Amino acid sequence: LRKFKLVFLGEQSVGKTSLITRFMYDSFDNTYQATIGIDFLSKTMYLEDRTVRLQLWDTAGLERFRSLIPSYIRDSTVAVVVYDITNVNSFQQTTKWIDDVRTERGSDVIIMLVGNKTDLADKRQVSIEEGERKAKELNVMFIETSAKAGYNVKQLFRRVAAALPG
Amino acid sequence: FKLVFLGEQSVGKTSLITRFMYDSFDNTYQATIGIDFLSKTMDRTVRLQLWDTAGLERFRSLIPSYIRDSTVAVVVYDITNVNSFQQTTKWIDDVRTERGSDVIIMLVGNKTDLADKRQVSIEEGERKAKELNVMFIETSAKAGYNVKQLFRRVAAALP
Amino acid sequence: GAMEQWCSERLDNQKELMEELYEEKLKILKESLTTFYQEQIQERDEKIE
Amino acid sequence: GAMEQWCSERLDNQKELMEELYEEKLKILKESLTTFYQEQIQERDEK
Ligand SMILES: Nc1nc2c(ncn2[C@@H]2O[C@H](COP(=O)(O)OP(=O)(O)OP(=O)(O)O)[C@@H](O)[C@H]2O)c(=O)[nH]1
Ligand SMILES: Nc1nc2c(ncn2[C@@H]2O[C@H](COP(=O)(O)OP(=O)(O)OP(=O)(O)O)[C@@H](O)[C@H]2O)c(=O)[nH]1
Ligand SMILES: [Mg+2]
Ligand SMILES: [Mg+2]
Repeated sequence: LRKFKLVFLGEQSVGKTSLITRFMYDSFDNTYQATIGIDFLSKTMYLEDRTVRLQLWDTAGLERFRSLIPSYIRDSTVAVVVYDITNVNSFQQTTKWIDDVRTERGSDVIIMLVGNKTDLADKRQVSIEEGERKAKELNVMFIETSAKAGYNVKQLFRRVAAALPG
Repeated sequence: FKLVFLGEQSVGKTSLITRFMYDSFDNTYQATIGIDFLSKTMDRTVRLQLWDTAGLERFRSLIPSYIRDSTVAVVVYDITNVNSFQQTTKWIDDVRTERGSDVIIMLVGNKTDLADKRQVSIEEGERKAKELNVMFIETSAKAGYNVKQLFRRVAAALP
Repeated sequence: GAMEQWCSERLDNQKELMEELYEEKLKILKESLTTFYQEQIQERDEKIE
Repeated sequence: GAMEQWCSERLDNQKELMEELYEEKLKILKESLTTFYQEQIQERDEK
């Protein structure tokens, strides 16, 4: 049961916590509860090859907690960078987030870029093409999700798990 | 040489450390949250590493691990509060559970300056220390009484 | 060689255990701080009268 | 012997560093949450 650390990063209210909740408990809550500093969770994934335990480090988007995050990026195996497809600023900031991750880990880190809230179709401001082009520019994995609809959340974690070192 | 400070709420754990560290004292009560760390030098090169723990119940579960790594345990009570004194038995038991006999323990009766409010006699403190086989001292963080001796006596007992 | 492998194993084990210990401390610290302050915030929130 | 002394030196160092790193995490985590929640409590207290 090898252990791996996933850190979740992104601007406030993009859906970092909701993605984790959907994966862990297959549930969703519309009521917003901002992450305070950081939250620690754990989940085992019984892959075909072996079993792995994922430590899930759910960081806050609130600016006041930014100083906490570097050490967790530094000690993480995977960085999941989330934005909100209905919010252009959140997407524009992902270059900065991926910059920070590379700064701490270089190429020795798996990065997944996530465009969340696909269910809010008429509010979309970031096309799936834009998200895909950004991820390719930065050589990171890409996926779009809806924590609310439960769309592509399992796929997100399966893709990440499959990329883990052996 | 790690020292962990243990005891019920508001007995003077932080005040003793602050008196030894900075020779200052505050009458205003600020409850310790979680566990705080400090370090200091004091005839040999003293390398004291102090762990100041919360008396608040909510943070009790954090303490055990720190007792394991601490070579010394300083168990503090308030001479004006008999319950704080009674609980030191439990505290010392826990130190034994984590360290057995390979630990230096000092039982501290603090706030000697509050003579008019003393509920615990020095004889009672000395008795408990003998019964539990630990060192004993009474202090006043406010006055600075026996605070230097507390650390000097604990230091001299280090391996 | 065999000397480097033996020490790598022991260094890995120490890293694994210390990670386990301190990540548990961080978690408990987070939960305790949260629980501690939420009560104080709840008390004052109860006072809407 | 010489092997045990060499590995003990590296283990001691690794332990010392990890202690430093994780205690820094604990400290700054606590300080961040304290500052935040105190402001929250003050706001309730100021009304
Ligand atoms: N419609 C829709 N809403 C979502 C989705 N995911 C999250 N939300 C909502 O967006 C708000 C923010 O979700 P969170 O998971 O708390 O976002 P966060 O990134 O963890 O926020 P911080 O921890 O403060 O940085 C909440 O009200 C959620 O219910 C989604 O996929 N679709
Ligand atoms: N008169 C007098 N008051 C003291 C003395 N030592 C501490 N106090 C007071 O007692 C109160 C508690 O002191 P602290 O050092 O914060 O007690 P503590 O054990 O660290 O409290 P917790 O961290 O909550 O467990 C404060 O108001 C101090 O001013 C003392 O020696 N004499
Ligand atoms: Mg969150
Ligand atoms: Mg204190």
